[PDB]
Amino acid sequence: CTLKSFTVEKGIYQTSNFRVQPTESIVRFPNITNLCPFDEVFNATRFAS
Amino acid sequence: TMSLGAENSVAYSNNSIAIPTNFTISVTTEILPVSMTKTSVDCTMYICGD
Ligand SMILES: *[C@@H]1O[C@H](CO)[C@@H](O[C@@H]2O[C@H](CO)[C@@H](O)[C@H](O)[C@H]2NC(C)=O)[C@H](O)[C@H]1NC(C)=O
Ligand SMILES: *[C@@H]1O[C@H](CO)[C@@H](O[C@@H]2O[C@H](CO)[C@@H](O)[C@H](O)[C@H]2NC(C)=O)[C@H](O)[C@H]1NC(C)=O
Ligand SMILES: *[C@@H]1O[C@H](CO)[C@@H](O)[C@H](O)[C@H]1NC(C)=O
Repeated sequence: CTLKSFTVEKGIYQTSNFRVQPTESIVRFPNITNLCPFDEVFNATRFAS
Repeated sequence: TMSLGAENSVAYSNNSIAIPTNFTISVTTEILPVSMTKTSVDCTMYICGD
């Protein structure tokens, strides 16, 4: 497939690169959880000029 | 201004020759590169990583 031929001559050929694949996904985020005050900004009665 | 060499005037005349009466066995070094570092680059990993 690499040489694009069905007949391969004698020699050494670089074909691909072996790489080990990941096994599982780990997400690390800060443990602290506080509901963010988007209500104060977006639902306010009065805005500034 | 760099000097090209020491100035030597050869005593040329039409009927005189200079013949060596002795010799020096001189060993000199000549350094020649032959090969380089053989490098292979993973094109996909270099451009894209993981
Ligand atoms: C051969 O003879 C010539 C002159 O007869 C020599 O040349 C002189 O060498 C002296 C020494 O350096 C210089 O100061 C002079 O100016 C030279 N003269 C000329 C006309 O060039 C030469 O050195 C002699 N060769 C040897 C091997 O003794
Ligand atoms: C040619 O040159 C060599 C040196 O390049 C001379 O050898 C020297 O000879 C003296 C006395 O004969 C010694 O004291 C030195 O130790 C020798 N030097 C070496 C390196 O061996 C030699 O005699 C010269 N020959 C002529 C005919 O002039
Ligand atoms: C947004 O504001 C209105 C009155 O200004 C209030 O009735 C409503 O409950 C608020 N909603 C939130 C999600 O804070």
